[PDB]
Amino acid sequence: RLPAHLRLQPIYWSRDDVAQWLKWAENEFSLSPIDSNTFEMNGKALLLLTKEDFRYRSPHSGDELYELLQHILKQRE
Repeated sequence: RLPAHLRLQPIYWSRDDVAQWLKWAENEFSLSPIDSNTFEMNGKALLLLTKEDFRYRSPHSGDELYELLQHILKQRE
């Protein structure tokens, strides 16, 4: 249900796309707010992080954000 620029496969997201994803997720999932620059990297890099890495970058929402990314990956072939 993403901002239109994010409807691509995540491996194609820019660093700014990742930031917009965080902003969208915080509102969509009622998350504790994080710096939208928390993951200073593009989508290809984001896909190399493990769930533990996500929790380290965001203790309050990293587990959710990781599973959200997984859920998004179920969308496109």
